[PDB]
Amino acid sequence: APENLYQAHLKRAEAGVAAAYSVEDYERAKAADPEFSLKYGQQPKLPAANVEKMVAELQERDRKKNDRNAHFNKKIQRAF
Amino acid sequence: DRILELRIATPQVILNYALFLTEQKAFEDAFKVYERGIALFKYPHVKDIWTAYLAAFVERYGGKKLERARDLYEQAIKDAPPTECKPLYLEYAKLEETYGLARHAMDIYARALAAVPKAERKSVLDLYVSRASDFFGIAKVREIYESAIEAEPPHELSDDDVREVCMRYSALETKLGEIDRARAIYVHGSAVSHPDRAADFWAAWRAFEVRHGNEDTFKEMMRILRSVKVSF
Amino acid sequence: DKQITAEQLLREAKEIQLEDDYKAPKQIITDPEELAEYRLSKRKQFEDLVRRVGRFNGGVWVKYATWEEQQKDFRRARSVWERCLAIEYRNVSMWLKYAEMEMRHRFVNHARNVWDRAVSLLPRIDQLWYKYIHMEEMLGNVAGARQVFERWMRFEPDHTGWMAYIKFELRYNEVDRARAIFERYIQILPTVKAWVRYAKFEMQNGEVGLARRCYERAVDELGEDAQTEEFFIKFAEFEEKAREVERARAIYRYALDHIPKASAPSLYQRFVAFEKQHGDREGIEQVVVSKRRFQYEEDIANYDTWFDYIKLEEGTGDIERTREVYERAVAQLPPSSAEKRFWRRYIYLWVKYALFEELDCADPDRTRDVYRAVLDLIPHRQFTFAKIWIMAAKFEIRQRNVEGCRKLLGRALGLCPKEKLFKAYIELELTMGNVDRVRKLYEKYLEWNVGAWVRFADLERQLGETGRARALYELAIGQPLLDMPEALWKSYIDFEIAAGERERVRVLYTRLLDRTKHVKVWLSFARFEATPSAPARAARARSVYDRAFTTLRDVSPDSKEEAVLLLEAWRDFEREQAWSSEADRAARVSEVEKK
Repeated sequence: APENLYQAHLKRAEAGVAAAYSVEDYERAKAADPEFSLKYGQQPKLPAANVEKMVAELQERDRKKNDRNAHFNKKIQRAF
Repeated sequence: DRILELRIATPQVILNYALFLTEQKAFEDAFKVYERGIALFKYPHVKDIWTAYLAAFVERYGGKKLERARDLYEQAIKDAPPTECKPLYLEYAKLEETYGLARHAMDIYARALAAVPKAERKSVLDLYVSRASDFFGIAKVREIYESAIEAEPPHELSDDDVREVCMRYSALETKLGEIDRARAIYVHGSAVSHPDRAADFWAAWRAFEVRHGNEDTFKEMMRILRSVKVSF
Repeated sequence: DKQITAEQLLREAKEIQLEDDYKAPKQIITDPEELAEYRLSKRKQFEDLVRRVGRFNGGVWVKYATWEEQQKDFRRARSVWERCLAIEYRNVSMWLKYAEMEMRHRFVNHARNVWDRAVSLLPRIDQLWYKYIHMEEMLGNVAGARQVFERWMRFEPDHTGWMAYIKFELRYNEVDRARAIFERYIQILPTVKAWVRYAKFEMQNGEVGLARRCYERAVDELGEDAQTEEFFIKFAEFEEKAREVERARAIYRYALDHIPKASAPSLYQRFVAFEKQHGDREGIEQVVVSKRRFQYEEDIANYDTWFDYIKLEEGTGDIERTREVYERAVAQLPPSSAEKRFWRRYIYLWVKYALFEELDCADPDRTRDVYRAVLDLIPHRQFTFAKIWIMAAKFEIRQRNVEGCRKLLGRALGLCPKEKLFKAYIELELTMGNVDRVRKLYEKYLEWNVGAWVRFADLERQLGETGRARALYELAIGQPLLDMPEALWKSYIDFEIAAGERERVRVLYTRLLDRTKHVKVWLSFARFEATPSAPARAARARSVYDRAFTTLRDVSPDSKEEAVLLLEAWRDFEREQAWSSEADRAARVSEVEKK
């Protein structure tokens, strides 16, 4: 369900902000950067670790995760 | 109220505060604090303060505040899980029988069996039937029986339970002298009863037909039990 | 010994394992130029499959592109994803797999570009926007995540989109930004959900005058269509956890005023839940009782809830209220004049109002009024409630209106001839000691009855008119209408035995034996002869038993159980005889037995 996997997307959002970033991290990145506009496109100054964070984060997700006639009926006893 | 302010409380101090104002006969604040505590926790820790509050109202306002009594009961019902609607439904039936009217107590028990688990619906149905005997008699108890026969799930009662329901129904119908309705009830219980474990059911039916049945119905006995022995 | 059912053979066929294919042998493969040509082979395989099946059935470009990603060839895999999307760009699954390939290999500007395109082309798939925002905040790029949230808000998402934006700005403890989003949110989707969520945000936030501000602003801005249940439920709960309960009472009322009372059940039960704690005892009692009254007022627009309201008012002390409630319950005449249950219920409810005016109201004039209303609304020529007459008579008797009770009794009599009414009236006539009117009433009940003659004889005996009572019993025996009464027979026998007359009882016994040959009657005659010289009594009892067995023999050749019971009783009494000799008891028992 989009509501089910939506609260699971918020699971992932709040979990990953609790897991990969901190408030002084964020606020000193900002303190270096006055524009938090019209700067769209230009990549922002952030630590090179951040990248693998995302990658590792999603890769984390990863480790959580006759012949054809058997499947057919196995749909029907399922249903019938 | 400082303990209740910070939510460091349990059923214990709720009950304690409430009784302490009960003995200073401050029943009104006891009631408001019961209101505080009931929402202050969820069950099964709200069962005990609910028992105390239910009793504290029953004791003091019987016959004068029946409407708010049933207010209390109804909200206690809709917060309580299926696991303990039994004692609360019993309290509600008891008061609205003693001070109230038998008809809405009848519908009380109807609600209870509609609401309690199958495995104890047996002991709740015994109560419903006996109270209906006291207050409405023959046709009403018969309708209780058939209400306990025609209930498709999730109203489901157990085959051994429905077995002895059918047993009681025939034992009372043969009592009143309308034997063939009890014949019908036994045919009903046949489609539920695998014979091999329930020898008492078929024993009652057979020795029953020996006194009220004929050899045509006896061959239909060895035809029905035949079919069921084939069926399972 | 075992036979051939199907299924087992089918299982055997399954065991025969078909030709599921054996895995290709894992020959060791060198990495250089043996790799490259395996890659040529598998890429030509993919290009062949893709020119065949690629366009018409999806699935294939994902395999091709994940393989090229396994080869760590991302120029090639990006071209495979671009050829998927050149076929069908409206598939969100493909945009997701493309951008995720790009993300999981730290190609983050490439991923941003895929997201920009996916989110430009399908701006109505929320999930694209979510995953773009998520990718940006996983890189700790919250300015970029926020700019994606701004673009998304431009495409006007649902409540969940604006709520996710607000939660985003909260996650970085930016409550000024989240507040500006709430401003925009409640403007864009102007809703009760928008406003109550705004106010929940504020009451979490630290601001309670602002949460009040946002409810107030919801009713002014929202204006119309802020009239609804959950808006007022939320107003109530807010001002409740603000401990402004007078504010909350104003809220609950102004609601019930404005809300269509069709919508009122939940709001009103929750208001009851408010008064649960904060109200006063008789205050909340007033509230619930009033609401019950209108409940019944609409439900009659039902005798059991009627009696229940009677009980509620009577227990609440409100006397005039209970009077008016009984009045309204009697205002509902039975529309179906045939159902004895409903008319009986109506009579019991009016009798309940009667006992309320009688015991609780202390008004005997109002009691006479209620009972006379009951007497006039009950169509006696069809409806026969002796109970109403009896209770009215008791009321008139306690008040000592003797002639009044007599009038009401004669009224029920000349209206609906009733054995129970007549018997109670005669009881009450004996309770005054007016024996002559009692005789006249017994007579008028007889002319309209074994017990009428029986009660008249018993009265004459309780007056000592044993001769007059004996003549009355003789007349009772002489009429052809009460032919086979054994109960009046029992009464006459009892009067003859209590009157010292064994001989009158004997004449009665001869008449009773001549009349009906019952074996129990024969036993009773001989038993009367038995119970208190004693040897003469035993001898007379024996003569009776012998004549009885002889008669039941010559009259009842099949009725063996009758004479069998007779002989059983005979042997029992023969063993029970106070005999001066036990050998005589043995011989007499043997004589009774051998027969």
